[PDB]
Order: sequence, then C-alpha cells, then structure tokens
Amino acid sequence: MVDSSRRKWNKTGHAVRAIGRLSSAINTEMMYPADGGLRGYTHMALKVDGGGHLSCSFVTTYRSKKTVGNIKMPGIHYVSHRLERLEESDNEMFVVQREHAVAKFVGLGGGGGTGGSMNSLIKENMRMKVVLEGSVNGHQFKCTGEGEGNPYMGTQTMRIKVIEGGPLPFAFDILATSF
Amino acid sequence: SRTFIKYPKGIPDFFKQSFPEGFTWERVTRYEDGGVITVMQDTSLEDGCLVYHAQVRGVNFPSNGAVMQKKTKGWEPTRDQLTEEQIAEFKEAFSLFDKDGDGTITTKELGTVMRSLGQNPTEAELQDMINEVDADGDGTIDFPEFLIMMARKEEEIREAFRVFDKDGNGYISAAELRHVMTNLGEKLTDEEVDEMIREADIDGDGQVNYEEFVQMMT
Ligand SMILES: [Ca+2]
Ligand SMILES: [Ca+2]
Ligand SMILES: [Ca+2]
Ligand SMILES: [Ca+2]
Repeated sequence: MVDSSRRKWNKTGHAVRAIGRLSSAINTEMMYPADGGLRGYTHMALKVDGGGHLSCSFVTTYRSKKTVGNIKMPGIHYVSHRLERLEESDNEMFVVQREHAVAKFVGLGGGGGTGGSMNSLIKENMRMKVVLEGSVNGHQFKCTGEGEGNPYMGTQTMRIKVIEGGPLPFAFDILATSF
Repeated sequence: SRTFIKYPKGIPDFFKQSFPEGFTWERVTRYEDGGVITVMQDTSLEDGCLVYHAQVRGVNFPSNGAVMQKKTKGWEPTRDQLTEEQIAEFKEAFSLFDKDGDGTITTKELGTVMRSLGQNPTEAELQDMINEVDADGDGTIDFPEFLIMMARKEEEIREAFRVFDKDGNGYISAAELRHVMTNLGEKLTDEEVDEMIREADIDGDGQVNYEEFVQMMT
C-alpha cells in the first residue's frame, strides 16, 4: 500500500505536470467503454525521410451490430501493435502488410476480469477480403485486397491493390490502419 | 482489422463476441501538421470469411509535407501504456480537477486548478490546452483523455515552489501547504498536512525547501 502522504505529493506533482506545456509524442492505444460501445484513443508516429516523425492521433468508436444478446463489455485496457510493410511494387499500387496485436491488462474493469464467451464462428485461421475507397486532398481512389491470419494469436497479413486513382499522389502509409 | 487481436482471458473481447453480426467503426485522425482523415468501416462475416468495407476522406494535408510528397517510411510500433498503479494515481489527480465529481473537466475547473497553482491563463489558452487533448471535441476533458495527456507529460517546478512559498522566505510551512492543498480542493485534516511536511522534510527542520520540494514533486 502506498503511504498516504506520498500519494498526496504524487498527485500534486501530477496536477503541476498536467497544466504544464511541452507535450512529448507517445505511441499508445487505449480502449475505454462508452455507451454499450467501445472507444479507442491511438497515438502513432509515421516515419519520414531524414529520420523525423509525423505524429498523429485518432479517436475511434466501435459499435456492435449484435442487437440482441448480452456482450460482456471490457473496461480500460491497452493494445500493443506492430504493423510492418513486407512488400510493395512500384508507386505503391501493390502493398503487403502484417500486424501483430495484443491487448494488455491494466486493472479490473467493466466486465469483471472474466472474458465474454468464446465465439465458435471465429476459428484459429480466418481469411479476410477488403474494399476501401475515398479521397485524400480531393484525389479519389479505390483499393481492394485479401489476406488471412490467426485471430487468437493476434497475427494477420493483407495484400492490397490500388484498383482506381493510382498511382496515389500521397503516401499509402496513411491508409495502413484503415482496412 | 480488430478481430485479430490476442485478448487475454480476463479481458472481454468486444470484437470476437460481436459475431455473427459483426461490428462497425467511425474514426477521426489528426496529423500534427494539419492533415485530417475521417474513416467509416463495416466488418461482416460471410460464408466463413471476414469482409471489410471502408470509406476514407482526408483533407488539409500540406502540399509540401511528407504525406503528399510520398516521403514516408512506415509506422513505429505502438507499445507504450500506463500501469494500473499509474492509472489509479491519475484518477486521484483527476478529482482535484473534477471538483463537481461529474466525470468531465470543464474549462472552468482547469482554470481554477491553474489559478490555485498560480497561473494567469485566458480562455484563449484554456481552450488551446483543452483542444490539444480533446479527442472527441465536446470541449471538456474526461478521464480517458486525461490519461492520454498525462502519458504525454525544471522552470515550472520553480514556479510551483514560488507559488507554494507564499511569503517568499525559501521554505514551505505547514500553513502554506495547507492553503494550496485546500485551494486545490483536497479534503484532508491538518494532521494530514503535517504528515505531508514530514514526508518531504529530510533535514527535519519542520518546513520544505526547494530541493525537498523537487524530490516530492518529481
Ligand atoms: Ca467537472
Ligand atoms: Ca472531451
Ligand atoms: Ca514560506
Ligand atoms: Ca526541511
């Protein structure tokens, strides 16, 4: 048990830090229930030529399409990820990427500390197919891809083709986490 | 592609549980140089295969920046986190800011903490600060956003010390410390103030000097 008086100094130290300026970049993904829905807060760092980074952050709300049935909701937790590009063709019209991701326990939250319920529809290997479309700075495009992985081990690989609007006049990396 | 995250037994897996129906998501991404991308996605399961549909809209990316110039080289891993102990400490801090005990830090509460820690900041600034970490743009800081901000965080300790040391004699007395902690909204007895002094007071003179302060505060 942390001593009472020290907890006070620590929290006073935190309040001083919280109002101070000068923020680092951080690389983190925190999940937090909101609603019946699951929210994620993610800070990532995109490597740039010459060795700097462009810092980016995003907020995501995940919503279940199961409208009947009790889903056990998690509390606050983190996820560690490593997403690496394995191959690309020329001008990034073809991309192969893989990701390894693991959720991390940081205390009893929301749904107890008992897991929901194993879902017999998600097997040890699963394939995926993807369509992604849109625009960046007004440039329209469409990609499709396919892949596979091991959902219980957190590993997956995706092969993606830019089927319209290629070559993209922007870096494919900004789409990497969107499929 | 959230279905492929290894979830330990004790953390409910929101994604795997959602099948056969699946799930959707909406996402807003801000780059530090101004680019913004909005994404909507559907994840479905059709004949044993996972099927994704995504719609993206990015704007305001600098024409001369690395994204539009294609000078990027992939993503760093995402591996930083807080501990359970840190989250419990940060919750105690948060309540100093959340004096109505509602769940949200209004710009009113941030200004009062900054005021009692001696700061003199405008709405011009209290909105800049809150916007740097307002993930969802409602205009207040909730606890998850506070966590992010904290994780991202000498001259400022010096300022804090000058603020605690009301009479400027170089030493924080029990009475000085009680005044700041009270103004911060801490609920504690006078005994508890003395116990804070005693914790800090390595040289045993009954008061806290600058170096003693630094040690407690860092
Ligand atoms: Ca409040
Ligand atoms: Ca907010
Ligand atoms: Ca004094
Ligand atoms: Ca002393």
